[PDB]
Amino acid sequence: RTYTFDQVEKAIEQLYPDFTINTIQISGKGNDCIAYEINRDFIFKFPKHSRGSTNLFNEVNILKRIHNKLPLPIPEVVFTGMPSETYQMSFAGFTKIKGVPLTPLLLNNLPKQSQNQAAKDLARFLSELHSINISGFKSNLVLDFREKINEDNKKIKKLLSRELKGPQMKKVDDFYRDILENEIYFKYYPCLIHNDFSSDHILFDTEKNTICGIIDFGDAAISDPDNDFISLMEDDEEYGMEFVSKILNHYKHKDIPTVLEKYRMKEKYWSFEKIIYGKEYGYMDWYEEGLNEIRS
Ligand SMILES: Nc1ncnc2c1ncn2[C@@H]1O[C@H](COP(=O)(O)OP(=O)(O)O)[C@@H](O)[C@H]1O
Ligand SMILES: [Mg+2]
Ligand SMILES: [Mg+2]
Repeated sequence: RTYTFDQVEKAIEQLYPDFTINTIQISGKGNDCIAYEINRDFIFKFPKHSRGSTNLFNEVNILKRIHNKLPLPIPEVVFTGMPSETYQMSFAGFTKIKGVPLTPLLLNNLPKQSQNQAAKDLARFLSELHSINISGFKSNLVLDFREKINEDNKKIKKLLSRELKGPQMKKVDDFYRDILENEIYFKYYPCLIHNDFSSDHILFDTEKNTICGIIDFGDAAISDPDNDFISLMEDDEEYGMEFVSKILNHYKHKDIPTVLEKYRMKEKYWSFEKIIYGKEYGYMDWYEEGLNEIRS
């Protein structure tokens, strides 16, 4: 799905007649939504597809129920859209978190005290998040990893049936079986996780040199807390293993080798993710990357 500035203003006016829009510009794109900065202070998200609308609905709900529970600012829900045939949530408007992404580059050019404070503040944020009680959240917010693996396996076997040689598809089937047979991916204490926890969602106040917010809870779910560390670990694009180690220890994690193992698994698994989502949407260049990584 695609939007003009006019369509965006029209959707909003339709449910918020008195809200007069003075300025509008595009703040960012993501995997699910286009984000619009409206009147300087609000960020509106419009969904590009069915799945993104579904995630936007869950974002709104999760953000409302963890409002004011966390030690870092997070977006607050101010405006809400509505259902549309195939879209659960037509748009949502949030408070804008001030600041700039704490990029790997930015982090490494900070002095060591601030670097270390940052690791501490991230650890504390994740410790609080992972400590929120999950008894009240519905079934759909829980992630069944076994179900995900098994459904991905079937999607891979259909999609690649004519791309891969027999022995290669055998190796793919082996890879999945090994994941399923290894209990380390399923035997965890589930909690609320961010599930997209990376440097571009970590906003930074470069005047105080401290982290001043966390954004994008679109993927937030009940799942494995180790995933919030793994997503920061990739050498380029994200932070080093050295810096996440600092976070893990502030967090008081007792099994960093397991986090490392899980990371290594997700690193291989990403190629299949690219194949599935490369087809499932429209980018045949994400499809071709994954396929090339498998054949490598
Ligand atoms: N509440 C917010 N405060 C400040 N900036 C935001 C906010 N929401 C979104 N943005 C900007 O819009 C971009 C896309 O938002 P995001 O929620 O990450 O999209 P997606 O859910 O599609 O991944 C972000 O990278 C950020 O630059
Ligand atoms: Mg994002
Ligand atoms: Mg998202």
